[PDB]
Amino acid sequence: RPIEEKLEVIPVFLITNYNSSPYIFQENEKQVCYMFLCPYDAENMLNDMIKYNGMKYNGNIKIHNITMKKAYELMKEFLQLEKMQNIYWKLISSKRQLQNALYYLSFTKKSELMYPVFYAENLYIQKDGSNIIPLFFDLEDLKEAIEEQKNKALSKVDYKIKVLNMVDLIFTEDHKKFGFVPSTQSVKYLDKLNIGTK
Repeated sequence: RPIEEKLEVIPVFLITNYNSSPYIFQENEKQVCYMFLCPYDAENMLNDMIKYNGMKYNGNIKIHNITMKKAYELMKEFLQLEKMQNIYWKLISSKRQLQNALYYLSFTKKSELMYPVFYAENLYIQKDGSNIIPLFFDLEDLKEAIEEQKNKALSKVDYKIKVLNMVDLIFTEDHKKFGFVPSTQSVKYLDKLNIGTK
């Protein structure tokens, strides 16, 4: 499976009108749209829009879901048209996970903290058909997978939790050894968007 397919299972959230078109904001001096890896960060921005401009936004905004695949196609397609006005698609990591990740970075190592994903040293999962290392967007999902492993271990094992930059993983000379595990909350949230439609 290509990486474009590995990113497909990762939900991304935008705030849109009812036609599902994103709201553009002027970030001196480009046209910027916001894409959230965490749906509650998106809900927060929607809430701020209602709060500070209810006249313009009430009854006219919703959360819309795409995937990291589509999001990658967007960020990438941007750099191209840039050579040959254009919207800058800004990806926003989970606010809560960025905080969680700081713990695992040293003072000067946390400077470049970008798009955190978490993994454990001695933890694996079986993909098709070999075994790979699980890469979690949510720390709490990782810790949950560790406890499942320890509760059934035959030996005492250390699970050194480490943080990686999701971006660097896209371009590894060999990422076949990794599997992405989306935030279980992000995925669960997709049920709300589609169960809460007309």
